Amino acid sequence: RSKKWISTSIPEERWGNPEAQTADASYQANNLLSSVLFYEGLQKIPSNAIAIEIAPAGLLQSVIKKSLGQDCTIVALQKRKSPNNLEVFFSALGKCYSHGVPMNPLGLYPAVQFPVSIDTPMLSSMVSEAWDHSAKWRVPLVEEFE
Amino acid sequence: PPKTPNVVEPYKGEVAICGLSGRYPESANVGELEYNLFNKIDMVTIDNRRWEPGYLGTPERMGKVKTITDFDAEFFGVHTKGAQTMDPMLRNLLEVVYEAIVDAGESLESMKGTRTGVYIGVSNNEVDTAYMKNWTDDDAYMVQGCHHSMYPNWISFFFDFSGPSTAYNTACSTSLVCLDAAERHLRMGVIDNAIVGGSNFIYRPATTKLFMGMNFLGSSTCKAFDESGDGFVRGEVASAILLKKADTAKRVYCTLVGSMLNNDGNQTNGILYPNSEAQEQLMTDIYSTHKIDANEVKYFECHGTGTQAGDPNETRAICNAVCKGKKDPLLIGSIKSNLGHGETASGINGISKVIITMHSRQIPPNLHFKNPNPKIPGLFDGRLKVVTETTPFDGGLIAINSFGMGGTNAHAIFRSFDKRAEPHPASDKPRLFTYCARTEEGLQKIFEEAHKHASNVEFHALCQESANTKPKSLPYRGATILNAEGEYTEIQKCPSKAREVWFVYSGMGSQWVGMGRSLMALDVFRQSIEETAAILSPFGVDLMSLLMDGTEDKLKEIMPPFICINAIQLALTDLLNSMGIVPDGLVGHSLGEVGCAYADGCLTRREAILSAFWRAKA
Amino acid sequence: QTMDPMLRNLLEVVYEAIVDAGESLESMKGTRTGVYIGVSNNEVDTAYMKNWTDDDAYMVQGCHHSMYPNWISFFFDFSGPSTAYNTACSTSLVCLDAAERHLRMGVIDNAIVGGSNFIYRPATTKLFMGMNFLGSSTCKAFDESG
Amino acid sequence: PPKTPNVVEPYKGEVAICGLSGRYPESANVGELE
Ligand SMILES: CC(C)(COP(=O)(O)OP(=O)(O)OC[C@H]1O[C@@H](n2cnc3c(N)ncnc32)[C@H](O)[C@@H]1OP(=O)(O)O)[C@@H](O)C(=O)NCCC(=O)NCCSC(=O)CC(=O)O
Repeated sequence: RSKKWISTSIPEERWGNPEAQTADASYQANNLLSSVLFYEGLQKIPSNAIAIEIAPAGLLQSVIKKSLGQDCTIVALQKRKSPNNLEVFFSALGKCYSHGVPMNPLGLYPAVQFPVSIDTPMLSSMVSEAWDHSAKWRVPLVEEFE
Repeated sequence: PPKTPNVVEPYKGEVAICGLSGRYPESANVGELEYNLFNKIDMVTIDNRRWEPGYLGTPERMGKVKTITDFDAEFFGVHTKGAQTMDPMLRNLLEVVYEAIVDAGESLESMKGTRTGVYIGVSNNEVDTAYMKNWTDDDAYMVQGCHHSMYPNWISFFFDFSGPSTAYNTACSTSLVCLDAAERHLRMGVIDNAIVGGSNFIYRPATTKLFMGMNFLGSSTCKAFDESGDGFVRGEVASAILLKKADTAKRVYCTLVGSMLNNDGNQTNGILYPNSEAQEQLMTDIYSTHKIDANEVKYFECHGTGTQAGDPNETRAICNAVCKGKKDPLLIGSIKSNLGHGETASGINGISKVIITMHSRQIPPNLHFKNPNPKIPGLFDGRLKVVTETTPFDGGLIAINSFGMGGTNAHAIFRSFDKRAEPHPASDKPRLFTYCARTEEGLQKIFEEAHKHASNVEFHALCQESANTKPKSLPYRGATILNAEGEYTEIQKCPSKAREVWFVYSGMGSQWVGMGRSLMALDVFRQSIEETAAILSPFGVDLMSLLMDGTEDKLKEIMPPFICINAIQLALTDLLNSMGIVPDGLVGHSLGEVGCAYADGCLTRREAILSAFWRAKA
Repeated sequence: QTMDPMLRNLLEVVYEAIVDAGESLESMKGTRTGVYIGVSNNEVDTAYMKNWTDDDAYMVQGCHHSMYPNWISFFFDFSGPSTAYNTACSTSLVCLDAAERHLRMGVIDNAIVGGSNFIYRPATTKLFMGMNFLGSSTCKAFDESG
Repeated sequence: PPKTPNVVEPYKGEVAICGLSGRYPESANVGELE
């Protein structure tokens, strides 16, 4: 078991024991038997983490939001009884990306064969008109050449 | 400590021009240039952007870029003092180079550390005198921001290139000289990419007076191939292009068949006189060395300065070299009657027009060609034909000339890239377009353009190749859904520090009729559910039935809820993994620990699904 | 008169070098020789433009950096790539690299790689001082007091 | 009227520096510099 996965069935002080090393049948039985230490698991999370609630619905949205704090971004990939969940899933990931998580939305579709077709529009125009040009810098003046 | 030598081996593959960007007169970007060219819009105007229309008696009309007072100093890591004591040409060129890099599907991280050479061509150094007339302390930073040797080097320093960075000054034919150098270095194996480019901005009216005293300039706009032509009009450009090996290029406007250079020598008509023989010999050599059938040329981007001594000789050389054997008129044209003469950026202008002709597949019209020049017999014999209106260039070879003052000629040939688009399975289903920029308005415009091309997947791929830049470079991160029933758009400023992506898995109670039904639109989600249903079928569970036609009474039981929740969790995990999201931490509630194990690599799809099945069975 | 002294001295030096190699004006005339002058200094322009008057237009053909190799090509009748380079303190070797590149492919058989640099403006030295480029005494190469 | 193309072929032989000249500080020629 990698350190990324935070166990929510074994107490923090017992993580170093051999039982908390593999997710074998013993781990499943212990999780199904022992209590769930959700709050403790959510304490190791940083103060500005981006927690994605992967589930059929945003069940633990309120619980997680209260547990984490104020500086942690929270997103749910699904919404109950939603007329359209695909849009909800895309909006959730768009929110996640907007807060600084890399991803490849095109990984859900067959990869495009490069080089692309010559009919692809130009991306230079978009970047040209998407600069931060608030400040005005010095430019040569006619009076300086005389 | 020992350093591994680089494998400097000659390259024999194709070289493709992948990116293009630049500022042109009355055109803030390439798109505006293309629109103006194809609408017969004259880009040489009369105003007081640089000086009064007639100051010191200089010609009133000139080709001037929209603005040269703008620069995103913070993006390129240049402090206020350096940016202030910095040539506007180099600032605009740096912006144009970044735009061209992004255009070719490249990004800051991808191009960092590559064996790329920079071959900027700049000759204007007029900002040195103005800044030195009233020199004061703190102006010393001009050495690192004003020297001509700092145009390519800064590009090397900012983008972290580790290839030959040199500045060239060949006059009106410098851009194609840099292209020649890039071809030379690419073929020897030193570099894999090139940032060939060049900028030219007019600042000193006395320079215009100096050119006038030599009869260089005319009265009206450049009358290319016109009997009344008497000179050229100065222009401004800050264009740049990116070249890459065709095998590693994510976008190919065209292919560089070959470019070469030559000189005129001791001509009896003066140093400032074109040599028809020299240009003809250069053309013959280039079409013979590469075994290119000169009769295959479809469009010819001529160096139409508009003078009475330049156009006739260039046309004669073209007729003798490329029109020999042609059974149809050869369409000639120039980009000087549209925006004037760019001086040290004329060749880049021709490259820009060629990459526009071969991208839009239409030859831009030529302006001011009213009466054919009587000294150009090719226009009356049917061998030559100026393209006065939009002509449908289908495909083939396009040739460019650049005859610099002093006799240094240059020729180059490009082969069109014919890979017309084919439909993608996407472009009719919702997609998540994610990107980043420096300003909210810029990102909004980017999303508007993406919506304009919602039916193009290749465009989305090109955007995505540079949509993962760190927040430091592009703090404004945004996302929008193309082909969406309901409009969605988010734009936020993300600090430089990177936040942690933690996965949280829910447990029981997330059940409901239709769970994951909509997400079946995604291929990966459906595939994952199918590959899990096949696993659970031998155990008496038909996952597909419970998930699609399942009812509330079915979900009231113990088995179907556990099975469906795990299936959704695993399918969503597969969706996230395919999209390329790596979780820095994983936590889960009871019944979600199996999903955490699956996403963590400690378990498998079979193990996780059967673990949930065993739990609910017990 | 309206020509850079650097260009004049370079032309004389180029002729001297040609004669030194056992070559002559008639022998090198018409040969496929490339010129790769490296020049960056352009202080001769501001002085001549401070009091610009008619008949000074000839500076374009005697003052522009692009005319250094071109004049050499014009006078000696060379018919090879004549280009001007500016790579700061290492331009002279970049010209050598370009000459090697052009010679090993077959465009030219000879090269006139060179370089000139004269100091005219007393303010450029002040510019270099402001960056701490220049020292007090003569270059103390490999000296602890450099 | 037709122009014979030049034989642009890669060269594999040696490159020799044949002549040298120049003005150097306090040296009117190469000999004074030496
Ligand atoms: C109280 C809760 C159930 C949630 O109730 P709340 O109403 O207070 O939460 P909330 O208002 O913020 O949002 C509730 C979200 O979840 C959905 N939701 C709420 N109640 C639901 C229910 N009975 N059935 C189906 N969906 C429900 C809502 O649609 C809503 O979706 P949206 O917000 O998207 O619109 C949760 O806090 C919780 O976890 N309770 C304990 C469950 C548990 O941990 N059991 C442990 C073992 S069970 C297990 O894992 C199996 C096993 O042990 O083997």
